[PDB]
Amino acid sequence: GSIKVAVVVCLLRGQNVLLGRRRLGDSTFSLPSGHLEFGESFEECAARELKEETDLDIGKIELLTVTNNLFSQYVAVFMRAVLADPRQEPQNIEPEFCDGWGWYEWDNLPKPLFWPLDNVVQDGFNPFP
Ligand SMILES: CC(C)=CCC/C(C)=C/COP(=O)(O)OP(=O)(O)O
Repeated sequence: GSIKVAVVVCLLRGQNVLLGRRRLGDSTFSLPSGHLEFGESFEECAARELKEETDLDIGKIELLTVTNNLFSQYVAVFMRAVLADPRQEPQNIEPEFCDGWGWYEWDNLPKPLFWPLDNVVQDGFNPFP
């Protein structure tokens, strides 16, 4: 088995967080995520992932936590971020991997969540300052 590093992004706007419907974890709601590429910082990865998935330009990317996820095994580094221009909205650029993006309140997250995300929600994870 291989151990892989993913970066998972909590993109916040006000009291809302961006979630998408995955198309591993089919038809569950998840945060933007993807594989750290060699040479990247966590922050570069976060930005790249959001740009590839939604065309959104993010900033003020800050480390929150890290979790271990056995399935392969994923070490998932959770970052928070804001939009560089909060007037922008997500566009579903990769329909092969996602059915759509939306803004949700942490006190009313959609279900079902991708299980690695549910795991941290169960543990009291909250990305909002
Ligand atoms: C909070 C989360 C999601 C923790 C788990 C991290 C994880 C398995 C990401 C998968 O990356 P991906 O979106 O590129 O899918 P895949 O591994 O199938 O390529």
